[PDB]
Amino acid sequence: TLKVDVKTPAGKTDGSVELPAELFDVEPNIALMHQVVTAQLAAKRQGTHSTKTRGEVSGGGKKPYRQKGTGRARQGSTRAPQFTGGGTVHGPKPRDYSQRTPKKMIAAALRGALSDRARNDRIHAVTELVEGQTPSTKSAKTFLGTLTENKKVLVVIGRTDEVGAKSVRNLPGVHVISPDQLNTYDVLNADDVVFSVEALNAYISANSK
Amino acid sequence: MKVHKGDTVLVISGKDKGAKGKVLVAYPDRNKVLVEGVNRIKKHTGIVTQEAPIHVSNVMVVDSDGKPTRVGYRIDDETGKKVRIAKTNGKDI
RNA sequence: UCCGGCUCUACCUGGCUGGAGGGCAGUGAGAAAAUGUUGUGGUUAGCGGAAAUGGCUUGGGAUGGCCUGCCGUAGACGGUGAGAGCCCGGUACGUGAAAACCCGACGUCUGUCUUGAUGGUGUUCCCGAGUAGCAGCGGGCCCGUGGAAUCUGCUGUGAAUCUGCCGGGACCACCCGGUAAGCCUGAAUACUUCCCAGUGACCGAUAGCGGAUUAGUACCGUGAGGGAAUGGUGAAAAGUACCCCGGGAGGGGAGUGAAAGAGUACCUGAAACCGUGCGCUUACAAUCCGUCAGAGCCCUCGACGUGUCGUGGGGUGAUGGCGUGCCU
RNA sequence: GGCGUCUGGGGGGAACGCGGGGAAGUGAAACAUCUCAGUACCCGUAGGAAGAGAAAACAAAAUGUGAUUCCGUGAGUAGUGG
Repeated sequence: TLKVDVKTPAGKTDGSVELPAELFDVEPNIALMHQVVTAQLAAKRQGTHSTKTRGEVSGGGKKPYRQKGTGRARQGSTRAPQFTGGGTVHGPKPRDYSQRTPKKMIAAALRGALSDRARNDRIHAVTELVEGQTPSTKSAKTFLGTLTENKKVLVVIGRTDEVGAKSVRNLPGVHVISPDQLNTYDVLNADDVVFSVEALNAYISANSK
Repeated sequence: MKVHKGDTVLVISGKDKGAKGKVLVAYPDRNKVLVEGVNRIKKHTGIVTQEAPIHVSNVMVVDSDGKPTRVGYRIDDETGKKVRIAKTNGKDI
């Protein structure tokens, strides 16, 4: 049970949001989070690397010369691996690196990362990033500076909060994620997590229900 | 190129930085211009001395009041034309 | 609905056929060919687009370092004399089509139902023929002939029309399901010669396409066919004016360049291989060519004197002992 | 059969489709049934997709589903096999 007080861009506290213990007070599991983020990065990577083997190189369909009488080593083709310009023996081939991590592991890792962030009170809640209807990167930067002095921050706002997303888009250390797209890698990569009130409420309702 | 033959420019980088000049030949293909009295070389012919092309990013179009600027475009709605303007003062350049 | 003309002929009756409303559909599998208006609907060229000539310092050059500001719906990516959001091309974001084509929409247009519709009663006819079935020889089904069902090719034989026929893994009876021997049908699915926009814990010139360079070229073969090698001066050519040796090639001065230990034989410039100079050693010697002792000579680091030792280091080594290359 | 007049066809294309014909090296530690494989290749044809498609269907007594196609299970199972 941890309390987070909502801050407004005007600079005054609005209210409070009650963080459930099972979502923001679990003991972080280093190995589980490591496995989850490793699987995440593996899923991100695309395996677009290929090489031509001995059978896919151009030509080489004939035995070169006399096996005997020449006095040279016997060769079956000019595309053999030992030949310059020949095929590759065990080269990279297109493949998929995604892993089938169970749902419970991913949920537990995200909960652990969030609880670690909340333990050092790195979780902040706001009503709106900037005054609505017009993006303003200066106002958003000022509000984020007031909220925290860290380098990397994570902003979690709803998919309908276009003004805030556009406002905090261009800041060098700001990453924008949707409440239903929260993941271990993005939370752990960020020093501070800034939650929109509606986004935080949506996440709590989706999870604790 | 946003800079034209006959335009007078101020060099903002290189050995001759800060020297004013007049563009005499421009190369839209190479993004290079030829300016009065800048980037002069010593070619062996006697040994002659004449200018060499300088990249267009090293020059700025100078204003009416001698102030370098970035050039912008405004559209003349009366005749559909499109003329260059200076962003420091807004006057026609 | 109304009107009209026909059901041999005219008169009272039931059925066919045209003309007007009224619908119903349409380039569709359900019939078809067209013709107009309109859609900031799309595609095929583009345009705009914020903010530093900032100060000190190194430097040939700042796009480096330190310190000041500014924009940001734009801190994506490249270029510019070295790591640039504020120099350029651009980016976020808005804008643009005379004409052609593609998507829709509303129409002219076309067909089509209206001479029609409903729920009832007991009987004759029809419901796809050389077809189904059967037999012989085969194919394919988990099924390789097996008790072998369903499907199918060739050759013979060859039926029924609904109490008819087919199937329910030999077959028979009962139940159950369906209605062959006629035809069309969009979507979900497969792919990329080609065009557009991007991506990469893919390669970076013996790699990656055979092909970054004359590349399916040179060359080889009569022919089908086989098939290579070759990237980097410099920021800019400023590519060495002029003098001297030389027939030239090449070079030495002189210059350009930040650098010519960048000279169009050009970034970096290893190894093999070939030289030049210096120090030691070698022409009485039987050497897997080294290793352990080791005199002498030369070099070097300290201390003390004038050369002599030292918790010294190096090079070469006369001489003695030992010693049968590596891999399979 | 000849004559005249109109409308069509002919060839090319990297992959994907459909209908036919259809190997052998290989494995079985030999080999012929079998496998390889209806693969390689060849032939005829299209389309932007093609083919199939509206029960003479499955099912098993459930007062059951209801054209075709494609994907995942069923399942390396029931079976089949010198």
